[PDB]
Amino acid sequence: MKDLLNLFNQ
Amino acid sequence: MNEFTQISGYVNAFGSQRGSVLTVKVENDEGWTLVEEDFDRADYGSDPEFVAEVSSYLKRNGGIKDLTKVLTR
Repeated sequence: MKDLLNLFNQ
Repeated sequence: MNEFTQISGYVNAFGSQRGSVLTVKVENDEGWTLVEEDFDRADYGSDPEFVAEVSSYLKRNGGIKDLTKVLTR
């Protein structure tokens, strides 16, 4: 949800 | 609206949690979308598992580099 690809690269 | 973006260092990999369930997309060197697999973070628990579980399957489809360059060992 709020994570998405943005969690990966962090 | 959950968009896909290259997984940090993975030259041709995508990962985005479509709501409460997880969606993975893998491209080829030529950028051709090969695989779209789905995972659920509810089984895992947290954010790291969300990314870390995706890499596990996706890498064999053409995902090769790193999502979190901090040497997870």
